[PDB]
Amino acid sequence: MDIVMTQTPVSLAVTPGQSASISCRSSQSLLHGDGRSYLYWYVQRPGQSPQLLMYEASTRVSGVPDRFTGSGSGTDFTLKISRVEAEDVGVYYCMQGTHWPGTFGPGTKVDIKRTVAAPSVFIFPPSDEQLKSGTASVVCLLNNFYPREAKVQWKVDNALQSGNSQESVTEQDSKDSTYSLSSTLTLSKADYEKHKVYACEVTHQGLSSPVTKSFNRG
Ligand SMILES: [Cl-]
Ligand SMILES: [K+]
Repeated sequence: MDIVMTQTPVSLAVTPGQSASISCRSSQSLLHGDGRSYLYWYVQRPGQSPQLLMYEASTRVSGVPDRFTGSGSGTDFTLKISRVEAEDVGVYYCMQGTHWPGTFGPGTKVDIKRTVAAPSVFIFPPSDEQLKSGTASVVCLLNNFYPREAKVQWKVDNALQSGNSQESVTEQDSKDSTYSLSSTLTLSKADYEKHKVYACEVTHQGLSSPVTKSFNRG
């Protein structure tokens, strides 16, 4: 009947050394016949493979520091990190393996808190060498911003473009705790020459109004 997995809080910004505490709830009980609650924690990180931290609700994966502690049974489980470091930064997920099929929560963003930083926006036309290949990749860059939440909107001749776009954000910088992001609009050479002005529109909490960076192709 597919157990619904809920997670709270939605987001968590923390001071290096301060403790964190993530909770996870299941729509039905995950207690198994052998007395074990089959629910495991893992953290997602950009450009990395997911790291398993806790399993069987309370048992710690070998190699994970003692800062991590698993708690709960039945329908309520909590993960606690006593001294959050920069390497602990990521989006934390709980997943139940008791009932088929497996199900996981929405996740909780955990990163180091810093002051709000508005992104520096730069747009780049495709190279003449790549257009010689028949492909055009327009790139919009968002540099050193916090928090992660940001929206990139591509516009072609002031018309909204949504297709043929890829987004890629870095990990939280271990030093200044900012993020950097790149969005690439990849078009055919023929489609690329059907428009005059290319622009990306960026929305971020630190900006009063959306910032648009444009260019015109020759
Ligand atoms: Cl498990
Ligand atoms: K910046």
